[PDB]
Parts: sequence; C-alpha cells; structure tokens
Amino acid sequence: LPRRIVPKLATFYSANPNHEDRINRLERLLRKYIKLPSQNNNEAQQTKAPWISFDEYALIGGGTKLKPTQYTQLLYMLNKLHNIDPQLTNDEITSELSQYYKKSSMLSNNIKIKTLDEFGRSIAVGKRKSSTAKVFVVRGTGEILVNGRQLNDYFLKMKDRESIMYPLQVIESVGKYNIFATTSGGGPTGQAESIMHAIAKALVVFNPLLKSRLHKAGVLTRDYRHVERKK
Amino acid sequence: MKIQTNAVNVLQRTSAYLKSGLLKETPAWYNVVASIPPSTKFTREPRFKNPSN
Amino acid sequence: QHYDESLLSRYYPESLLKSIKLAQQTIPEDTKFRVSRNVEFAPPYLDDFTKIHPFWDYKPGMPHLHAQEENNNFSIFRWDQVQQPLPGEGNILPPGVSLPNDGGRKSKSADVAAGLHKQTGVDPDYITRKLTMKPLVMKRVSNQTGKGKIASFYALVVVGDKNGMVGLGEGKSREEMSKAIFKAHWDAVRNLKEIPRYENRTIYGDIDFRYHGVKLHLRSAKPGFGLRVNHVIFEICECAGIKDLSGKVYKSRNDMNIAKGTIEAFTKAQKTLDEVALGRGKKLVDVRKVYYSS
Amino acid sequence: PNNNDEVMLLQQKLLYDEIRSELKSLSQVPEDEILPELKKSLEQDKLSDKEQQLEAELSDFFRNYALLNKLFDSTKPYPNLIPSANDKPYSSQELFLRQLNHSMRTAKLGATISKVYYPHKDIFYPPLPENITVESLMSAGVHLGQSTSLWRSSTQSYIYGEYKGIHIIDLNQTLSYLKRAAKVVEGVSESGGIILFLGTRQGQKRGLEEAAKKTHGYYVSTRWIPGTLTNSTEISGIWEKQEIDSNDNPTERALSPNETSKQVKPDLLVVLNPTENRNALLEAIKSRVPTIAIIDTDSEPSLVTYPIPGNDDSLRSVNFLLGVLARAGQRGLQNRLARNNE
Ligand SMILES: [Mg+2]
Repeated sequence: LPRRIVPKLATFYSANPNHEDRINRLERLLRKYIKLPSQNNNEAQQTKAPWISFDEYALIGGGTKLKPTQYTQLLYMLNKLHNIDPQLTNDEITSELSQYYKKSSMLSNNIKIKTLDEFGRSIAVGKRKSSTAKVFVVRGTGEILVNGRQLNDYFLKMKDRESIMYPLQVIESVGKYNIFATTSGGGPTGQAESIMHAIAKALVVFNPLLKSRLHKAGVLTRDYRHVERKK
Repeated sequence: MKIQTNAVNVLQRTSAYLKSGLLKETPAWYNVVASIPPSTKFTREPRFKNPSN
Repeated sequence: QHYDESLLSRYYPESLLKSIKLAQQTIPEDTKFRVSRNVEFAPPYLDDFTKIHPFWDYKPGMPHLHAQEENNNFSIFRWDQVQQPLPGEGNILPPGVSLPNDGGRKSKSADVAAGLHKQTGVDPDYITRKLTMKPLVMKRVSNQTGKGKIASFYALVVVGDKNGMVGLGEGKSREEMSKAIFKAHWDAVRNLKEIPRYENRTIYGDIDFRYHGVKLHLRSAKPGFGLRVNHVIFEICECAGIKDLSGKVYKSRNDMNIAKGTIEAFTKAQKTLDEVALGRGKKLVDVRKVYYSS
Repeated sequence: PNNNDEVMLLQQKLLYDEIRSELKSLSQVPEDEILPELKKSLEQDKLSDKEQQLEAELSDFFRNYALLNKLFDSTKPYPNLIPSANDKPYSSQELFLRQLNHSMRTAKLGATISKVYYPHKDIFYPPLPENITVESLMSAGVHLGQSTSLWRSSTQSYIYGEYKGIHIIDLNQTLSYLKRAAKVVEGVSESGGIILFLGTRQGQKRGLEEAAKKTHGYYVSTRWIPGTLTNSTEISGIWEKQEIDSNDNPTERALSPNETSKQVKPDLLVVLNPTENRNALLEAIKSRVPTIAIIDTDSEPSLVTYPIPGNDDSLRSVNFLLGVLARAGQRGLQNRLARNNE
C-alpha cells in the first residue's frame, strides 16, 4: 500500500543509464541463446543491416551522453543477434531487434526495372561537360549513326571514336549491336564521351549480369568535371 | 591517513538532522543501522602467540 | 460525394448554398481528385471556410492587400490597441514556462530552501523559518590576469537555529555581493552541524584550540554571564544558541580563521558529561544542579 | 502411435510446395500462349447449372476474403526450421537440433560430478550468511591480502599473519564482519531502501548486475561520475523516476516535474573496490549514506561504515562475498513481500 519514488532503471547511477539498460537487454538475449549457430551466409555477405543512425539512437540512448563507442557496442550486439541462423531464430530476438531497424516501411522505392521497348531498343541518356547524348541500342551487326551521319564524318578524331567503342569492347559485343546516337551541346570530346556513358547504361538491359564489369571499367560513372568559374 | 570519523557516525549526524527538523523523514537505513552498530575503535591489537607454530 | 440540398441546408449558411449547387452541377460525381505535391493550396487542416476566424483571417474592415472594401469604407477608426489579439487562451506561454506577472518578490531564503530541498532533501520549512543567517566577512578579492585585474566578491556567513545547530558557509561571485551571500547562505545550510551545549547555554569546561594561526582560549561561564568574546565568536554563539561564554584570541585574529576555528573547536574539542561517564565507567554529577534538586 | 497426425500435415505441406512451384511456372509463360486459347475454350463451352454454382460461389469467396477484407488489424520452439526430405541427409540446422536432443538426455550418462567448483554458481547459487565457514571463505581466496611491502598499517588488527610475502587476512574476523554486513543489507532491503552496488574492476559487471536484480537494487560497473551524490541534480535529474507500491510494482502514476527533479539518494552503498573509488566513499560520507566495502590489507577501514576484511583483487573472492550479500538482500525482499501478502 505505501508508495515511494525509486529510479526507473537499474543503471540509474551509471553515466548513461538508458544505453546501459538497452545493452543489458541485448546481452541477456545473447546469453540465453549462446548455443544457437550463426548464419553461414555471412560468408556470402548478405546485404541486410538497416540499423538506426547514431543520431536516431541518441533519442533513446541518452542523447548528449551517448558516446560513439557506445553506439559501436550497440551495433556489435544487434548484428550478432541478427546474424543468428534464420531457421533457428525465435520471436524474442526478433521482437527486441525490431525497435532498432531503420523505419523505411511506409515508403517505397523509386526504381522500376528497365526493359527493352516495343522495337527491341534500349534508350539511355549520358552527359559530359555541357554535352548530352541520347542513344538507341538494338541488337544488330555493329552499325552506328551519330545525328544521322556516319561516325567517321561526325567525329574526326580517332580517340573520340575509340571512346565510343570502349563500352562495347568491355563486353566484347562490338559487332552485336546497332547504335543510333543523338548528341547536342559542348564539343567533340564532351559528345563522344557522353555517348560512351549512354551506351554503357543502355547495355545493362540486354544482360544485367555485366553491370559489374561495366562499373569496373569506369564507363557507368558520370564524369562530374565541368568548367569552374575562377574563385 | 587519519582515522576517519564521519563514515561510522552517519546515524548520529542523521539523528541531529531529524531532531532539529532539518530532515523531515526518517531514512530507510536509519533503523537498521541503529540496531547493528558499527565498530569504531580502529585500534592496534597485541598478539601473544604465533598461530602456525 | 454529392449531397441533396436538404442535408447541405442544415449545416451550411443559405448564402453559400448556391455556390454548392453550382459546384455539384459542374464537377461530375465520378471525378478522381489528385493530390498536388508541388503547390499546397489548402491549409494543413480541414476547414469548410464558412466562418471568419478573428485571428487566422483578415480582420473585417481593416486595410490590406486583399481588402475588398472601397478605400472610403474601412471601419477601423481607433489605433490604440492591437487589432487582432492572439487566438484561444490569448497567450503563447511555452509549456513549462510561467508568466512573469510579479517580479522582485522572491525571498532569498526561500530560494535557498527550494534549491537545497531538491539537491539534498532538507526540509524547506526549517530553512525558511527556523534558521538565522548572519554575514561575518564581506570583502572584495582580485586575481591578476593577462586581460587585467578580475575582482570577486567573497562572503562568509554563519547560519543557525539558536538551538544547537550551526553551520558556516562561504561564497564567491564576480558579479555582485548579493550573489556571493546567496552562495554562502546555501553552503552554510549544507554544513549545518550539531554542537554539544552544557545546559543548552554554554560549553563543557574550557577549550584551548589551535586552528592554523589562531589560538582560541574559550571558558565556560555561569548562567546570566552573557557573551564576552571576540565579535566573530559572538555572532557564531548567537546562531548556535550559546548564551554564556568567555574567551580570548591570541596570535592571528583573522576573522575567517576565527569563525572556522570556533566551529571546529565546538565540535572536536568538547566532550559531553555523558560521553565522559560512559568512556570511564563513572558517574559525573553536576553539584550545582543537585543542590537545587528535590 | 500418433505419428500419422504429423504425416497428414507434411503431405499437405509437400502438396503446397508443388502448387506454388507450378504457379511460378505459369508466371513466366506469355499471356499470348494461354489467354487466347483459354478464352476460345469458353467461347466453345456452355455453362451448366453446376458450373454456374462455382461461377458465383468463387466470385463471392473472392469478393469476401480477397477484396472486402481487412489486410491488417488495429512447433512453438524453432518454428522457422525448414525440415529436409526424408530421403535427403540432415541439414546443418537439423544436426544442431539433433545434437541438442542428445545433449539433454545422453550426453550426461555415466557419472555425476561432486565436490567440483563451478565459477558461475557463486553468482547464481550463493550460500546464506549462516552457512558460511572459514573453509568456504578460504576456498574463495578471501584470506589472500596484499604484499607486505604495500601494507597500510591501519589494517593491523585484521591481519592473521604474513605468508609468502603477503599478509593473510583473519577469516574469523571476516566471517563476523561479513555476517554483520549481510544483516545490514537484509535490513535495508526489508525496509524498502535503495541499495547501490558499485564495482569498477574488469569482470565484476556480471556479479553486480545479478546482485542488483535479486535485491531489486541498482549497480554501477563502468565509472562513478564524481558528484553523482553531491551534484545529483546536474547529473541524474534528467533520468526517469517511477512510483512503486509495497510489492515493488509500478503504480503507473504520472509524476509531477517537482517529484522528478528531487535527488534520489541510495540508502546503502556497497563498494567492491574502495581503493579505486575514493570519490564515491567521500560523497557517501558527505551525503550520510551508510556504506559497505571489502577492505584489503592496503585499504583504509575507517572510510566505510561496515568494512569486510578480504581479498578485493580476485573475482572469485569478490563474487563470493557479493553473492552472500546479494542473497541476504533477497531474503529481506522476500520477507517484505511476504508480510504484505499476509
Ligand atoms: Mg587488493
């Protein structure tokens, strides 16, 4: 019947009572399920680890008192519980971990799978300096047209022609596609490399397994350099 | 270090707070410590036999 | 949804029914309204827009960019008050803040009592009613810095209930002496101690105590003798509840060190008759008290 | 005897996988292959009285549990195990569960183990203060003091002798001091006081956390912030307090901001390593908080209300003494909750 006021948390007198209480809850789970084996897909480097940001954890983990090393300790225990084998996990672990998943469920993604159009053409846009290029890639025999003109007519420099061919040379498909490139703005170099960038982005639809090789060659990276007003 | 006085006399210092009225409510430990007095002699004691031999 | 005139005529004013009828004849019932994510035309809350809010809407009769009255038909002829008072309660007092209606009425003793109760758990009533505070030293000290001499106010105060409890407190402030005294009063209450008193009027026997450079010689006195001691010691005795005392200070007479030395002497240099009796296993009789007993 | 029951489910489970696998096969087939041929069949077919039954029974069955339903609302162990086929070998997960079955039944056949020390049992099965012997204290290493070169001669009266370059603490006195300290913890627990267990040496957290849990107390294992007691409003005012009844259950009453800023002072402080926690001890003295501490031969006894002479460097000795104090608190708590029931 008699009532008294007491500290809410067992860690009240510690430096960060809120962080220590949360760590204790996770430590209890890691002790109760010490035996459960961990994922063997961890070697496969499963791409799932959506934990809340340091600032988001500071709302619940002591605010200003929260130290970076304390946040690092939270992630080492959240990941360890998360990496328990999915088949052998239980509700208790998942319930505790749910509160730490970055909230991104009410919203959706903005990416729709790219596909060939009604005529079998892959359309991509590329930009370099002030130049832009819109290319139409279709399966063919290596025919190229730049603004309706022959490649040797539009681009006089062989290095510009070699830049356009490089993405097709990476996937060894120089004679497997017809390119109808349209370019405007900047000069010959900007247009040739803008076409290069656009062909690389259009080739991924024909075989998405070659994106990694295209990225590694550097043709899918938009070149950011532009004329800078002297400051 | 000097033999401290204030750690073992918490009951007597607290009792002065309660008698004067500076402290309104008796602490929960107060009755327990009163029934179990601390040892406050802190003396050096002679010994007249080696317990081993 | 399209509603019959009957229903709409029981909620909306007659003047607005014609507009509702025309809108229900121009907007087809199967209109699929879309939400704009570029321009927010409507407010962030629901509103039928049938009533003019006295604050969130333009004041009727006031000139402004979208005033529909002719320039010779405005109805604001008095300009001594704010035209649009704040809505609702009439204030925007933040949650947890109080309107400073009255300023300069706080009692420093009550301010000390509230803070100490929250920080240490002492009773506010005892501090504000039972304790008497007396400043003993009030001076200005200074520190020489690269920027220049930085002055500070130093206050030494004694508090007591005149019934055995006395405390000494010190305080420093670079701003004003009142702040230094407040801190000293705060410190003094925290340092409150009980001092033994023989017959609640004097000390037990005589005391010869050395506190740093101060040599204190205090002698107990007969009832009605009064306080015949250094002025610093006098104030402490008043707060502590000592009525009869004689004494002399030798060597250093630094006020600060006399006050602290006196407090130390009253606690570390006295022994009650009861404590002497128990330690020695003997009975100690006050002959003067027995002479007047039954 | 009842295995068939499980077999009946597995049959459906296998059938369900078959239905799903070929539902995905038809998701690849172009509509031009199936749709026109399917529609043509209906154009060449005539519905019968029975066929129509399902023409509307399925329409409602699909207009009731698929369209006009609430998408949301406003085997217990290892329920996510994917069993392997009866012909296939055990999966890695099944082998783990197969081993766990063996561990419970067979793995402990052949002998029992007696008179062997298990470190965890000091924390989870501490003895009662009345059953403690000199042998038990000695087995825990409580008698092993510091080097005679590091002697703080104020501990002279606790010393039994010197042996192998260290001072041996008199366990007869340790037992008497421990019993006195244990009774104090029991009293404060039975009175409803706040008991704080402070220990900042590596490894002490586990013992400290369990001691607080079984006494409904508090602990600090990381760092004692200087001023936690004397400067409590600047350090601990922000943290949350709660009101509880005589059964230690949250009353749930919202607390006025006045009640949530007041200092919440411990009624009793237990310090495992006082030589490294002078700050806490001095604050306890200033705040009139009684304290208990393990006093090694180089430690000052007068700084604490109730010293316990004993080795403070070994986790076994500390956890042994902490366990005894923690169980004493538990008994006090159980006696307070019992008097409330009756
Ligand atoms: Mg030691």
